[PDB]
Amino acid sequence: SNAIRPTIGQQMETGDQRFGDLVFRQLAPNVWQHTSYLDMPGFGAVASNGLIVRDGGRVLVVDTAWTDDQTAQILNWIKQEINLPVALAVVTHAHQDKMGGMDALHAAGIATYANALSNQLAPQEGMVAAQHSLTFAANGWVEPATAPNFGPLKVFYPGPGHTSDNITVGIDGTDIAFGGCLIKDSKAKSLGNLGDADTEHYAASARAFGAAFPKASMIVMSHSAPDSRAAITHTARMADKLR
Ligand SMILES: CC1(C)S[C@H]([C@H](NC(=O)[C@H](N)c2ccccc2)C(=O)O)N[C@H]1C(=O)O
Ligand SMILES: [Zn+2]
Ligand SMILES: [Zn+2]
Repeated sequence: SNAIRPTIGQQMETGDQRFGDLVFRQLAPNVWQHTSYLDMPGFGAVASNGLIVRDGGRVLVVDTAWTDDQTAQILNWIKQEINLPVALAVVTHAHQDKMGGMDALHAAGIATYANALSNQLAPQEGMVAAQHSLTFAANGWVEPATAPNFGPLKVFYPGPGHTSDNITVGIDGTDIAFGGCLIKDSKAKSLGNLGDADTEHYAASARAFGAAFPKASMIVMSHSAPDSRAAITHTARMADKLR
């Protein structure tokens, strides 16, 4: 198959597997990155990344693809490659790159979770809410009763940044943590779309993510390949410029 060469988002490199319209990359024996692409007319493709985690006899998903059809392709890939049921998905804020495929998850009977605030914003953002709401303590950690049977997914709300509702997820038992759209890579020159951002609190929120997962060495994010912790520090330094 031909390589997909997005205008925004990482390129395909060694270890990147094309499946239909999407790309998959194994990050750890039990963790894979899913990548889907939105074609913007006149601009080209924008890649967005999420995660797939095997936890024993079940699979957990972080973020949908941009669309329902792409998200059904993620479920197809899981069926072919892993052949275990998806127990739940957690989506990391109410924008299209992270929640555009909710209906595909629901059609498949998968339990969906998002920040309560994401669910409240979804109908205002042209999204369908997740079926369950996560809530958070004053220090950002998820209230465990709201995240039942999450296995290795450790959900952390770092504060407002890219959006007010953005959440992040550490993968316990690995050195991986997922920043979603809050974190950009260590070579990025921009924080991306700031239209819904909290420019005052962004730098502290980025740093809070790093402090929540202080031994995560592989930082996964929505629009770049997995990076070092310099993604966190560089994002925070860019965000310092917003104040
Ligand atoms: C990659 C993006 C610049 S766009 C994406 C998101 N936007 C969407 O999901 C929009 N529905 C969209 C509109 C036009 C073109 C592409 C995406 C956002 O506003 O954070 N996340 C941004 C980001 O992570 O900075
Ligand atoms: Zn967003
Ligand atoms: Zn994004």
